Amino acid sequence: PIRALDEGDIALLKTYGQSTYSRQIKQVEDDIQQLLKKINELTGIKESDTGLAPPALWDLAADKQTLQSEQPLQVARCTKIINADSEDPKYIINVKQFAKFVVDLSDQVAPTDIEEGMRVGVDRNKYQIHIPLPPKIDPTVTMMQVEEKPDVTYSDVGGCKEQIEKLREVVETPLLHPERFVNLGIEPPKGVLLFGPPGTGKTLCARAVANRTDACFIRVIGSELVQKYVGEGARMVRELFEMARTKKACLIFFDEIDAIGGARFDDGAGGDNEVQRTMLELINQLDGFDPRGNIKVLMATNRPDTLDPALMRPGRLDRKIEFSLPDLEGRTHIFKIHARSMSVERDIRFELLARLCPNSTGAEIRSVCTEAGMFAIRARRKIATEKDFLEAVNKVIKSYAKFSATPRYMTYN
Amino acid sequence: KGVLMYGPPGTGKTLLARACAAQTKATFLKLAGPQLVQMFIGDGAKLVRDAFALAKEKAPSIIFIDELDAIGTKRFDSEKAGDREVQRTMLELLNQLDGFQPNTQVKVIAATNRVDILDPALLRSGRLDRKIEFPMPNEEARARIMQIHSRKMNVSPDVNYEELARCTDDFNGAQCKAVCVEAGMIALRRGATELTHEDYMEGILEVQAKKKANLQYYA
Amino acid sequence: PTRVGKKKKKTKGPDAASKLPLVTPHTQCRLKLLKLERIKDYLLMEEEFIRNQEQMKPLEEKQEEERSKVDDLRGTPMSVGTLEEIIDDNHAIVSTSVGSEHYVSILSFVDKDLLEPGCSVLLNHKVHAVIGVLMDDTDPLVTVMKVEKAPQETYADIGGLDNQIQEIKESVELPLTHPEYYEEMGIKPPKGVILYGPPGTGKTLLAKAVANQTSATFLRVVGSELIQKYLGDGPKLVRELFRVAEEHAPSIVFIDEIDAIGTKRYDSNSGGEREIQRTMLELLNQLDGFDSRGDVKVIMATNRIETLDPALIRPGRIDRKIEFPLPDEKTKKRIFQIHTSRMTLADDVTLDDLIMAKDDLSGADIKAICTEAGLMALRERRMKVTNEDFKKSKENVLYKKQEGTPEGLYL
Amino acid sequence: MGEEIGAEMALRTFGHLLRYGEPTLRRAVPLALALISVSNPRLNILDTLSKFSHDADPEVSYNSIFAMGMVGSGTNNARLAA
Amino acid sequence: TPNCRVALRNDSYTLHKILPNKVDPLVSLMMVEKVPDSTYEMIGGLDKQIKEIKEVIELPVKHPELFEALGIAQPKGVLLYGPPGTGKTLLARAVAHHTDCTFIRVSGSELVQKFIGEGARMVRELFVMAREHAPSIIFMDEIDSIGSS
Ligand SMILES: Nc1ncnc2c1ncn2[C@@H]1O[C@H](COP(=O)(O)OP(=O)(O)OP(=O)(O)O)[C@@H](O)[C@H]1O
Ligand SMILES: Nc1ncnc2c1ncn2[C@@H]1O[C@H](COP(=O)(O)OP(=O)(O)OP(=O)(O)O)[C@@H](O)[C@H]1O
Ligand SMILES: Nc1ncnc2c1ncn2[C@@H]1O[C@H](COP(=O)(O)OP(=O)(O)OP(=O)(O)O)[C@@H](O)[C@H]1O
Ligand SMILES: Nc1ncnc2c1ncn2[C@@H]1O[C@H](COP(=O)(O)OP(=O)(O)OP(=O)(O)O)[C@@H](O)[C@H]1O
Ligand SMILES: [Mg+2]
Ligand SMILES: [Mg+2]
Ligand SMILES: [Mg+2]
Ligand SMILES: [Mg+2]
Repeated sequence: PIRALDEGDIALLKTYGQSTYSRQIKQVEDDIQQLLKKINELTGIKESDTGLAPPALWDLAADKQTLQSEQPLQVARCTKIINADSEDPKYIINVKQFAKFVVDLSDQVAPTDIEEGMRVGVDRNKYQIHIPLPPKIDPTVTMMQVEEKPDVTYSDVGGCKEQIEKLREVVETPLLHPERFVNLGIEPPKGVLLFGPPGTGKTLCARAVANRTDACFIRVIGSELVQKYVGEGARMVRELFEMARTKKACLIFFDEIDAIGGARFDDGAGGDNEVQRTMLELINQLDGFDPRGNIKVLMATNRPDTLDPALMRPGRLDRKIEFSLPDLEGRTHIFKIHARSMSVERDIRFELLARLCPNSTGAEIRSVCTEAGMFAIRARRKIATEKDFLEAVNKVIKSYAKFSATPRYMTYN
Repeated sequence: KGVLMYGPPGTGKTLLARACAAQTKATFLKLAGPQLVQMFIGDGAKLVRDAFALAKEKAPSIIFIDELDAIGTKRFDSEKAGDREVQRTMLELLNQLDGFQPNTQVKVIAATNRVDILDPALLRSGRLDRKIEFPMPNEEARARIMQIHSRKMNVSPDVNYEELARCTDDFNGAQCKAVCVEAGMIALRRGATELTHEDYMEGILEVQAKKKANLQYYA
Repeated sequence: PTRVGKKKKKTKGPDAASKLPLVTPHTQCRLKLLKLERIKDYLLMEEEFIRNQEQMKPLEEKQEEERSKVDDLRGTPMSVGTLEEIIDDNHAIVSTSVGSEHYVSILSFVDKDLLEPGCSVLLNHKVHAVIGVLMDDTDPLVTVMKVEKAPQETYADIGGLDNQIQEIKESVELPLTHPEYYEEMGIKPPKGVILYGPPGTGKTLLAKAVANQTSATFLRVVGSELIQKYLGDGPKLVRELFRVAEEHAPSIVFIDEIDAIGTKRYDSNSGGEREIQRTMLELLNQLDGFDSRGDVKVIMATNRIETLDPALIRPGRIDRKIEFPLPDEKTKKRIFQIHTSRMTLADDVTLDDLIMAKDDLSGADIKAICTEAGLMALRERRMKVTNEDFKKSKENVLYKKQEGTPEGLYL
Repeated sequence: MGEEIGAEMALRTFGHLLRYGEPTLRRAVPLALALISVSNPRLNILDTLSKFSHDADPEVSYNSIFAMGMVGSGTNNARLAA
Repeated sequence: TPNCRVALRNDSYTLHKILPNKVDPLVSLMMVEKVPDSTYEMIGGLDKQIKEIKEVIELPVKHPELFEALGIAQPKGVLLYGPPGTGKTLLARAVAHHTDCTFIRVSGSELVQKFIGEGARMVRELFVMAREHAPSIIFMDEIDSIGSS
């Protein structure tokens, strides 16, 4: 028995209570939002100006020479040559996208420098060779040659006095003393994997050897190997393992090789097929016929269990350096690294702080050092006290690691 | 005319085929698995057939194919191309291999690590047929290989490789090579001039990445 | 040199909204009639001044003969190409979309200083010649995720969360407004923030209030937004996402519902599962992997937190974990007070009737109670809202959550 | 959309409107100052450099002025505006 | 408009006309053209249930200024539940016969397709197509599918 609407009762509502300023305030807000629009299309000042030089230098070119470089200039294409025959051109030339022609040389060429597999400038009408080219270099390995120093010294990787000692043996020592390996009769390993918990210092050891290398170092973006086209990712592998053979002793660092292939299965007849072709091409240019010589490979992962046993074989990855948690002497050295460059009280002790971080990483220790200064900005201070750090330990660890054991603690004292 | 190698992936499949290319002069033709996959349409069957016509021009030429399971997969139907050029590269391998009579001169060698990817009914009769499996080294074959790679070092002559095969178990041929490499550098740590049985035992634990403390149970 | 390239010559475009967020009478008063008419005065004059600006221009030279022939020198159907290599004899090599590569010349007025293999250029059809170079080259999927409007009200809109309001301000607003405190201790501000808790608590509001009161730009990402099917299209959009944020202002990125972007990184049997899992593994790389980061902040939000990948929860990536619990009997008063701002409230009601008697319900429950009780007044022909509206509304909203847990075992 | 009115003189509003400082206008002026637009008698735009710092109550604005002073030693000639 | 099709002359690549009816190959199922469906009064005995739907659908569309003057946000969510065979789908078709509005029918099981990512994004393309017909009602069939847990 509840119904309360009828068109006459609609006219009750919108006249009761501020009949003076109801529409008087509303349409002012309405047409100003219309006026927000009508300013915008009246401006219209987008101005995507690009391509043009400063207009004080090209004046000589675009007087007649630009008109002189329309009709006499050529729109010739570049191609590749298969071979040649004797006494004549008989040149067999492909495009790999267009067809394959058999054409003649032109007048402006020397018939000696028409060697096979050479990029050559080809006419559009009669398709004659005009200009030979320098060979093609791969465009994306140039993008990932680092050419840049990240600034991390070995004095910042504290807590790892022995993991650096294993890593010093493989990378640095044959590149500076290639004598004692031969003068005793051994060979250095050529592949090192890094595995362990996250935030432990995997990237730091890779970032610090890019500082002190004195050699070719190549970061490799992992998901550039995965492409849209079939077989394209496998071709990217090849160009990487050719130019490494040209120069001597270049370093290649992969990172998170969990992504580029971890297991080879087929039960539902399909899946990560194209990823396997790129991943198996990586294997055959790692071991197989034509061993690589002086190419050192570094890999790092967080989930080492799910990797292919084809990569777990030594000869491809030879040293298994793992990272663990620093016991106590490691952590007391880590606090002195991450808190030396901050305004603290000059009398505090750090060994009491290293107690209260039992199962912690180097990332978690630095988060305590940053958070303790944030409490100093909650108050109005410019130096850190002891209780600033003690509240920071409870904020980082104890706010997430335990909630039942701290209040109801009376089983342990 | 068809020989297939299979087994666990550390036994020496590639290591065996390099020696056959070494001592024989009969125009060895290496070929990898994922080399036949190309981006444009129909290019792999060009690359399959031209190399087989090349190896037919030379009489004694024999062909090695590594990771045949890179293309030798259970073929599945689709609607967005994808694998629908690989079988045209696969069947061209199947058409050419049945294309000529089995007169021994162009013997073909293949080798995979996992059998369960390959197409078993597609070989079975006159295709890749001979099964040469590579098992793991038993006891003395481990002690033989560790003696092979230790030929080039200063080994003190109180080391029995049979005593090493006591503690080394379930290893392939490459992990036996890895013990031999790591033991040379442990002696390099303390600057030792020759090796010892203790030097190998620490090199064993480094392969599977172990370490030992004082465990306070053991007096 | 010391100042190589002077950092990409690039300005920043922030928002144009928030013209005048001062309507502070908040009721039918003549002040808001007076204030908005002032806003009408300035925008009409801004219209009429620029109307006079395009009117009284007797300057015509067009381009003093230089750019006018140049605009006729270039073709009218201007096309788009791609550099492969640079042969610097004013005759370079390019690549089309199909891969047809042409030994084209450089037809001038282009400085050979900002063209790199990968930078897209402008070409002709009759001679295919390089006329200009295409700039900014953004794929139109990331420009959709660029917010231009401040949607809702400021921090005074939400009903009291001040312990956790001061947390997010320490990492977003305060380092950008006043970074003089941090250099005195050399401490970089935190980067990543997780908002987690039960649903209906205020996660989406806290991002919108930050996007209202800010100075840098803003980017929103709705969950499964960076997921495609072309096996490399997934991780490629993530690179362009952080590229745009880095090239523009020192701004923040809000990626919401990251429970569909991470679960513990296990390996399994499905092939479409991996292009899911791989895109979500290189977001890890762009965030706190190699090189550096720039001034890019990331704010993430879920309902459940334990089903996430532990590689994302670690510090270095995310330094703040913020709980949003269900409210109390004190700040709940502020929820009822704000959502009953502009409604005709009868004097019979007591706000503490429904608060103290029942002690379970979210902030989004309270907005539904205020709207339902207003519907009950029109349901029985009223303008003012009494206690009897809230008696029926507190019933009707809460009957969507089940009866109970266990019987009286505990005592 | 100006000429001599805008690109010579119209920044003295911000040197007259407030002296408190807030990053809306404090960042909008180096949009037209880092772009010096040197084709004019640039001390017009460098006059707009001068009372861009016409905001009192000392701030973190040292990041702008010292970095523009670094490009302002060699370029933006020290004969005129050092 | 950005992301809008135009007519391009093949003569000199000059623009010719803005082309409406933007790219959407999957609104065959949505926005049913004809409604000679059932009527409003043959529901017969659900009057408490029917009048609540007027409050949430008819009333904000017909008279939005009431919620302005009263000072509350307007509701937008409706859930219908019960045992099977209790008039759940007539009430969809009875509203759709009398809505004077755009009616977008979505059954609750075609949002999976077969490829990951495109099985999702058309839901985002669904609702942004509802901005074109600016008043609209979108209906769900049988959410015991996607939306479970
Ligand atoms: N042993 C250490 N000494 C000093 N600082 C450390 C150490 N380990 C980690 N850190 C600090 O933790 C931060 C994060 O470490 P990092 O990201 O390199 O760990 P990771 O193992 O590479 O992580 P992931 O496994 O996810 O790649 C570093 O910036 C570093 O400052
Ligand atoms: N029986 C053996 N005698 C001597 N050396 C061996 C033997 N087995 C393995 N090795 C050593 O181990 C390495 C592994 O051999 P190989 O390179 O053939 O790998 P593989 O078993 O073919 O791997 P995959 O099958 O995965 O390709 C060789 O380099 C070789 O030095
Ligand atoms: N503390 C609060 N003060 C005022 N209003 C609130 C508060 N918390 C929630 N609300 C109400 O809740 C709505 C916002 O929802 P909220 O931000 O909680 O979504 P959410 O947390 O993202 O939910 P979900 O996690 O389910 O997506 C707003 O309409 C607002 O009116
Ligand atoms: N109150 C009613 N008056 C008239 N016809 C009804 C009534 N209730 C159900 N029906 C009949 O039931 C059929 C419609 O089914 P309904 O709308 O109940 O879907 P439903 O059965 O709830 O959906 P489901 O099968 O998924 O439960 C029509 O034939 C309709 O005539
Ligand atoms: Mg790392
Ligand atoms: Mg092999
Ligand atoms: Mg939310
Ligand atoms: Mg039904």
